[PDB]
Amino acid sequence: PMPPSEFLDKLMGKVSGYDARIRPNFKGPPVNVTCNIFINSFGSIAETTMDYRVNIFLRQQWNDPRLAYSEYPDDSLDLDPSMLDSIWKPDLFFANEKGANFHEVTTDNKLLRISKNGNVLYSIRITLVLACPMDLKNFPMDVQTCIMQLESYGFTMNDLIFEWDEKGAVQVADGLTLPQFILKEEKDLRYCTKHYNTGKFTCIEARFHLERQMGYYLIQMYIPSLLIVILSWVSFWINMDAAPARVGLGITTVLTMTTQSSGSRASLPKVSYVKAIDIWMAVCLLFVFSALLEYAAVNFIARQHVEEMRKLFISRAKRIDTVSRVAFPLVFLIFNIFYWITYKII
Amino acid sequence: PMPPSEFLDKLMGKVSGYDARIRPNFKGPPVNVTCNIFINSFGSIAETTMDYRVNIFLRQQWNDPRLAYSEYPDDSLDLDPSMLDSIWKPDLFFANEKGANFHEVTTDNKLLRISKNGNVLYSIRITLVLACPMDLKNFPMDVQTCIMQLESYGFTMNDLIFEWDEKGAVQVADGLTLPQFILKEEKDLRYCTKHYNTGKFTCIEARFHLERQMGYYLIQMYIPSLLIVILSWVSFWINMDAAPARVGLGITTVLTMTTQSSGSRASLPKVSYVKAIDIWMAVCLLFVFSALLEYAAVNFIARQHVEEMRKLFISRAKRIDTVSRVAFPLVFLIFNIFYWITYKII
Amino acid sequence: PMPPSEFLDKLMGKVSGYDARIRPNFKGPPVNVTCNIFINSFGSIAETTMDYRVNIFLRQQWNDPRLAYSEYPDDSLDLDPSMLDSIWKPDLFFANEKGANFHEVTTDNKLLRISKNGNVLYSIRITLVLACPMDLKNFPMDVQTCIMQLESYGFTMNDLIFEWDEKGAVQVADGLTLPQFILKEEKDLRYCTKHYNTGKFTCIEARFHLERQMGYYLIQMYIPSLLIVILSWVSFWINMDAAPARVGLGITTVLTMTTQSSGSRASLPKVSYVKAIDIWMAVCLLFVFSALLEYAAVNFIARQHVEEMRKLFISRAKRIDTVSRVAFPLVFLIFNIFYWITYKII
Amino acid sequence: PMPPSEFLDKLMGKVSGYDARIRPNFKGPPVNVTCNIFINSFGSIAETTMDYRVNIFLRQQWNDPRLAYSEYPDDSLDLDPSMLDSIWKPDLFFANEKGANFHEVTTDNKLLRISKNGNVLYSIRITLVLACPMDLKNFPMDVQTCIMQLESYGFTMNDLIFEWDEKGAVQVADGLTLPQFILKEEKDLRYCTKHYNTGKFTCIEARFHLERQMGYYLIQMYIPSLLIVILSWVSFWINMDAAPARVGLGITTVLTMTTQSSGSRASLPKVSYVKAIDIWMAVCLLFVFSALLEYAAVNFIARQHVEEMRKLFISRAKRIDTVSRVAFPLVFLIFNIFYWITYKII
Amino acid sequence: PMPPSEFLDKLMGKVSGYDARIRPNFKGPPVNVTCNIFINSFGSIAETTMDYRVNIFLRQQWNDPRLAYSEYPDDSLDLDPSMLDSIWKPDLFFANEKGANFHEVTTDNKLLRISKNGNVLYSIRITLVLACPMDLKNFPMDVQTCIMQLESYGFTMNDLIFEWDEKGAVQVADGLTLPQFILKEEKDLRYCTKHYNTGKFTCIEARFHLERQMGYYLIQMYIPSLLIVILSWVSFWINMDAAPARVGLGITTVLTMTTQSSGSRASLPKVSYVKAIDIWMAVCLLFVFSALLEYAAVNFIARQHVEEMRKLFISRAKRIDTVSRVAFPLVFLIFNIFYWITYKII
Ligand SMILES: *[C@@H]1O[C@H](CO)[C@@H](O[C@@H]2O[C@H](CO)[C@@H](O[C@@H]3O[C@H](CO)[C@@H](O)[C@H](O)[C@@H]3O)[C@H](O)[C@H]2NC(C)=O)[C@H](O)[C@H]1NC(C)=O
Ligand SMILES: *[C@@H]1O[C@H](CO)[C@@H](O[C@@H]2O[C@H](CO)[C@@H](O[C@@H]3O[C@H](CO)[C@@H](O)[C@H](O)[C@@H]3O)[C@H](O)[C@H]2NC(C)=O)[C@H](O)[C@H]1NC(C)=O
Ligand SMILES: *[C@@H]1O[C@H](CO)[C@@H](O[C@@H]2O[C@H](CO)[C@@H](O[C@@H]3O[C@H](CO)[C@@H](O)[C@H](O)[C@@H]3O)[C@H](O)[C@H]2NC(C)=O)[C@H](O)[C@H]1NC(C)=O
Ligand SMILES: *[C@@H]1O[C@H](CO)[C@@H](O[C@@H]2O[C@H](CO)[C@@H](O[C@@H]3O[C@H](CO)[C@@H](O)[C@H](O)[C@@H]3O)[C@H](O)[C@H]2NC(C)=O)[C@H](O)[C@H]1NC(C)=O
Ligand SMILES: *[C@@H]1O[C@H](CO)[C@@H](O[C@@H]2O[C@H](CO)[C@@H](O[C@@H]3O[C@H](CO)[C@@H](O)[C@H](O)[C@@H]3O)[C@H](O)[C@H]2NC(C)=O)[C@H](O)[C@H]1NC(C)=O
Repeated sequence: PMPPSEFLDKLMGKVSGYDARIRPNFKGPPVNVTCNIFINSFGSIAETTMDYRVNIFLRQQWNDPRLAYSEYPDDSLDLDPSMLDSIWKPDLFFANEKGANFHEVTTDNKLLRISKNGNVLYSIRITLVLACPMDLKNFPMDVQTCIMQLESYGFTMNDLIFEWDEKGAVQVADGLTLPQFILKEEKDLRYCTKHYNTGKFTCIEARFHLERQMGYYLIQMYIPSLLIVILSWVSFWINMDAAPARVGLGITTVLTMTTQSSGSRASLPKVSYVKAIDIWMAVCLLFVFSALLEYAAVNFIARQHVEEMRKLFISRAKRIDTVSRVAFPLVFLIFNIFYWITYKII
Repeated sequence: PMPPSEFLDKLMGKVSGYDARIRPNFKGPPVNVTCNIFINSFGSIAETTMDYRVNIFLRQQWNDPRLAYSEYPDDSLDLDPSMLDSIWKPDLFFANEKGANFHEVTTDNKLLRISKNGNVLYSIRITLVLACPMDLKNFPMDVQTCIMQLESYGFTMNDLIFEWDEKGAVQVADGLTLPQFILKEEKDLRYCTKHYNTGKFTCIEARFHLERQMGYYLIQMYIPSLLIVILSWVSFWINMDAAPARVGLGITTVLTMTTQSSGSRASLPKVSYVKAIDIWMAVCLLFVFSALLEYAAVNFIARQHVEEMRKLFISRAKRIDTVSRVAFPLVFLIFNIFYWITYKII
Repeated sequence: PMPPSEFLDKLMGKVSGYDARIRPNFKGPPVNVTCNIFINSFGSIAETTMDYRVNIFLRQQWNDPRLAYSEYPDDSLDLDPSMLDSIWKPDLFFANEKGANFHEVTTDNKLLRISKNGNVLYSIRITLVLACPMDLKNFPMDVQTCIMQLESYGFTMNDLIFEWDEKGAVQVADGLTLPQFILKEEKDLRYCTKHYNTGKFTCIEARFHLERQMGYYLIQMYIPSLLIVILSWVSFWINMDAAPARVGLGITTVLTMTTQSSGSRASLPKVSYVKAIDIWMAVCLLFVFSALLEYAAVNFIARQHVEEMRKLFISRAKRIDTVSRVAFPLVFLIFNIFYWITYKII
Repeated sequence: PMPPSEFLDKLMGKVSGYDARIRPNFKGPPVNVTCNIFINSFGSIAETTMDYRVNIFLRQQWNDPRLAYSEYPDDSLDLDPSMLDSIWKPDLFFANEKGANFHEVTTDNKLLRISKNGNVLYSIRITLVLACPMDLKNFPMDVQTCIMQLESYGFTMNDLIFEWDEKGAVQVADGLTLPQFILKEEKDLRYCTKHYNTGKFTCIEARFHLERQMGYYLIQMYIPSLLIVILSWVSFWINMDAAPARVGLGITTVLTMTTQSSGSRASLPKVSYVKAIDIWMAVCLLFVFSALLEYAAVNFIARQHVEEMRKLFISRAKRIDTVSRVAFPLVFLIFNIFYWITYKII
Repeated sequence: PMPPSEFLDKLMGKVSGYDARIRPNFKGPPVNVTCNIFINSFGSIAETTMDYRVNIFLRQQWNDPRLAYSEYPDDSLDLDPSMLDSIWKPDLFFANEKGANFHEVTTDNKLLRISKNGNVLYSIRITLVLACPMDLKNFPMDVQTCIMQLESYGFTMNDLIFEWDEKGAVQVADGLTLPQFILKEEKDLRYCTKHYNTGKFTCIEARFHLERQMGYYLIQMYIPSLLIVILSWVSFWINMDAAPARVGLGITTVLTMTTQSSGSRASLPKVSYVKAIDIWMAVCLLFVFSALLEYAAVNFIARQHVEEMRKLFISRAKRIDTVSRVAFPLVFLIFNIFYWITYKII
């Protein structure tokens, strides 16, 4: 018989009247495109720009009655992408592209196959840099929902309807891990149908839930801030009433708590609200600032001067150095109970 | 009847004499293009480069009498962007482009429709990186007006006239938020008509007012600078006349006020003038520098030595340590009144 | 006779029926493409992005019976890449591209030659930025296996089969060195055959083992952390019972151990687990934190006060200053034995 | 009559013999192209790369006798840039391009008009990243002359001659300001005619003088270096002969003078010579290093020990503490006179 | 006579049989291409990536007997680059491209001219980012030889032979200076002929010797490290036996020697070996670490306690403070002799 590209040239080129500019089912029902993606790569989830780079295989399936061949014996006629500008294709785009490209190495990475009843599979490889707003109210313990939405640009709802398929509409690669987050297996598949003054346009989207990994900030942020709070508690044991060394232990633990507070937001967006790492690095700034403020209470009370009055202010200098020695591991530990149970209920 | 692209091929291609190089209403009135944009994304407003990245849907509407079909029954003939190089289009550009691109993922993201009387809607998706000059005289409390202006390049005022439409000429996406600024709902829509030695060229523009979010600099810049000013006031309570510890408390609070002053302009343009964060981080540098300068007044007066003269310089060492203990929370708090009321009237 | 391009124009163009869209051995056995690469450049192995940039010469060899010329006297007809869009080529791609490009300087850097029996060599120059997951559990002493895999996109296993050849399927350039790693000469050449809902697709890959160079982190990370642990041991010799100087030697060696701990992960991914440089910079943080905690045991015991009791607490102040003077070079050196022998067995 | 593009198609296309490959005035005088630019944007003047990004409207005017229409009634036939590859255009380039691009948003931003005698105006919008060598001998007080030069590539002096016009050959936009520099209104317009082994080629250029804004480095560099020099002068008033506090005031003001010296060249090229900020941050490093060296003269002389000899070394400890208290605001202020008057004569 | 492009159209297009796919001197001697470059710009020599960006005019000269016109009166027929895809051109590439581009501003920056005997000059402007391995064993005093090599891709030695010409095969622009290096005038011009399993391919290259400028690291690295070594020598004059101030002068000069050591490799590749700035910043780390280790010898010997024994340990506390006061400017200055004479012989 005929070779299939030449068999398909008479199905398209100038003898069958196939016009690649005019959609199937024209002057009738709209085209029902059913979509599913395959995430090869995921990640580089920046928060300064609030975006993430995904790498998908975008599969699209629609029906074209004009491509319904009826006397070739096989079931799937493929097509190399040189003659892929000769069929109708849906004008899908992404509402939050922020730059995206195809992949054109050794061949344009595209796929086409045409079934006997005109079912057209069409798979392209796309790298997207998708925008998602970061809600950083509880910053190391937040579940980010970053989405991607697939709209139509030139055709309204009575021309082209996007759907997800029901056979697992978002697949994910086999060992797809992330350095900072983990990807949850529940992916919401819902509609996002838009409206403009141009009209209404179809839209489908897929939410991706991105639970963080708390195990990094529990090494850089929370534990070296925990040691400086213990370091200020050395000053209650130093020289048993007062010293010039307790000043320098009260100065320095405020410095590398302030510098570490400024280093807790080194590569973050400049959000207006106050977040979970901002109410840990500022309350523990208060425990190391009150330790030198504790010494200013000792060095002013104990340096005051009958024969009875000598032992009355040193006894007010030991009680301030044996209550504050135990009350600071009481106020700090009850904050430690209040901080993490609040961010487990949330 | 005819399919619409084939119906439009005889309206354009070589049988109707439609030349895509020659504007409508030729040798007559100029073409009245009416424009409106739709901001999908906004932000990444850098100040080192003084620019911002917007993502718009640029809609244009003009009238073409040559496209006035009169016997097709519908009201809107669309066109896929393959045959969009076959009509006349206005040569709109942006006077402050600084790099811009189209969006060509899965289809060139363009729109066309032609009404019965020749009204042509034309919508393209553009990512712009628009230049705006930053007036940073009062830096965390400024209202930036960053603009975008839409000129004509090859055609003068007697050939092509840009207008905004009256039905909401700048729309904004639904939940369009910003990390650092907030976008005000009042957008000025005015003319910017240019003049060269080539002639005069039409221009329309849209001002965008960008009020900041003070809630970030009120966490990193103003509060850790507030604590160091309190930290120098510890030195008035330390050892009740003088100490070697009051030197190290007078040295160190100048260091991490100077280092924090140099860190208050880490990612800013190198402007010549003096700004609001520069008159807070330098006046509070003076409160922590005068505290060690207060100790140089104590340690020189009190270390001077009849039997009357012993109690005359210690009484000049307590008065300097009980006036300065209260006058510094008087001079600093009256600066705190003077600083923020000045930047609320402005 | 004929010039070879004109001799090949009648072998391809419209007189021989050679269709560049239809694979050889059609309706028969699949095409057996045999591949081998030549690594010109290698490196820029980033860990923030977890990728690496390679520069290869991708050679492909398949058989085309339609190109079997039989009366030209030579053995290898080449072809400049202008008429290289006129033959069939396999649609090889890389499953972890993350951006890649050709090289088109002074000529498209491509090669073609056609043997007498239709054997087609095809060599192109590609720059790849290949993704590989970093397993950083033992960070300066890990052997990274970063791969690259060569799939087919549009053709299944019954259409196109990739193979490596047996004559050294991965060559490497002559003096190809790396700044941070070294490349091992054993390269695994195995199959990675994929499966989708589209079907199954061929895949071959090549593992690259990248042993690090420990000699850099043995200069910046481990030795300046070794000196601060020695620096805290000065405090056992300072003023022979206690001093205000031993406080400042116990404060400061915790600071530049904490700051150096935060600088041990300056340009690394934010992984959740705990790595080899994280259990060196935190255990040696404990040796410099226990030195000031040793002084808090001295300054509280020795400052307590019959005539017998005066020499009983100073003898408990020398024993704590002659056991701890030797036990800390015992506990630290047995950790030094335990740390490096663990990472030589692994 | 005829529409003008169709009137110009018979002036160019295959009936008039107009060849777009062969210059006007051929086998005669060379083509006299007269140029003028319009700077829309200017800036991002980096010094690490030693370049600057300009955005110009490059206007070119030459004479083509083959385009001299003689029976159309108007005076200026324009042309949309689709048929702009059909006329002769000069092969102007920039000798210091370092990357440059056109602007192709919504239309290729080009202009053409043809007068009745064949005068051809041609305006394109270009973004350039032009290289200029930075002479940083006196770094905050230098006048940089960064140039741009417009050569011919394929045609020698007997084929194509570039000129500036006399009606303001370099215009500048209306409110074109800069963050770091200011642009002087005097722009030199001179020749730069090149010579190779290929021959000699025409060249015109325009110098741009870029005076800096001293008001930034007078806030970050010179004033916080001025305060540390005052901070070392506290040590002459501290404890009136000697102290352990004067050591820590002599140590620390060398540290944050050295760290501030290393931060005075954070984002600069690594030039070999010594610049104006390098002889301020090193001489003021000597005033804070001699202050601790002053204490080493006090603490060695005054700690030496008949009944006459007790008051003879303390009188050599007050004279060294009342000469050096006044001589350092004498040597530093005469350096302050010598530093700025030297950089006002230059 | 004929216009030259039309005179050259009959020399190339379909009447002379000139095939642009088939090299000159076919079935005979190979094509002898003679090359020479002209370096316009040079620099941005990064060491993290180990590459450098050059901007060349690549001239190529070969002989084509098919272009030997014999009845046109002139000597050099040029050609605008529109019809430059119509001649044979050599497939030169660079073996270490790492990304490169042409320059296509206002015209494709290309040149062609054809002499009467068929000599073809061909000059293109290229920006290269060429890879070179950095040998940083003696880092501020090394002579880097960074190369560039010009290979053939599709043609072997019996088809196409590259040569340098003898009339100055590498020219350099007039005032081509560098910020960090200087370019030596001796440039080696030698062969680099490659061999693969494809065959052997021609190659020519040009070594560029890049001597550094020592005058930058002699300001940031060596002199502020020289002052800290002098700063530790203050401690021998402080309080004449021992002090708590000599501890803080022995602590701090180890800190900002360690921090300055970590800042001596801020923007360098992470090489395994030990370099010249690594044996200066570590030996001078030993002079400031032995100064506090000198105090631990004083404070333990001098604090030991008959009537004879009182003056026997203070005399062992002055001898350790008058030998070490002079021996450290003896051991450091003999290292200063040993360090720089070693790196002048090399
Ligand atoms: C593409 O998908 C759309 C929506 O899934 C399909 O439209 C639906 O088509 C059915 C079949 O005719 C319609 O059912 C009809 O409903 C009318 C009452 O409205 C009833 O009188 C008829 O007997 C029949 O049951 C259905 O209303 C319609 N829905 C919408 C929202 O338009 C469309 O047919 C699909 N196209 C193709 C080619 O499969
Ligand atoms: C495009 O917009 C321009 C400006 O909006 C329109 O130009 C205006 O056209 C009107 C209609 O002819 C002109 O009014 C006339 O004014 C003259 C006096 O100048 C009067 O004698 C006539 O009876 C008539 O009322 C108006 O002057 C003119 N304005 C300008 C600035 O040119 C133009 O018509 C629009 N084009 C289309 C196709 O709608
Ligand atoms: C491309 O490579 C594939 C796999 O290497 C080749 O397929 C193999 O072809 C041989 C030759 O016919 C097959 O052997 C046959 O096996 C059947 C039993 O299945 C036996 O009855 C026959 O007598 C014969 O020995 C072999 O099964 C087949 N293997 C597979 C997996 O398909 C193919 O021939 C190669 N194509 C070319 C053009 O070289
Ligand atoms: C393009 O510009 C060049 C230079 O501005 C023009 O060349 C100049 O043309 C004039 C007019 O013929 C020449 O003057 C002649 O000088 C000779 C002596 O050399 C004298 O005998 C004649 O009577 C006449 O005055 C002039 O020398 C020549 N200059 C150069 C450097 O070539 C050229 O004409 C311009 N082309 C056009 C089309 O305007
Ligand atoms: C391109 O350059 C190559 C090498 O420079 C030229 O090849 C050389 O051509 C000469 C001229 O025929 C050869 O000399 C001959 O040597 C044989 C012995 O081998 C001798 O019997 C002859 O009498 C004659 O002297 C020379 O061997 C040959 N060298 C190589 C390496 O092939 C070639 O001719 C040049 N092509 C053109 C068009 O100039």
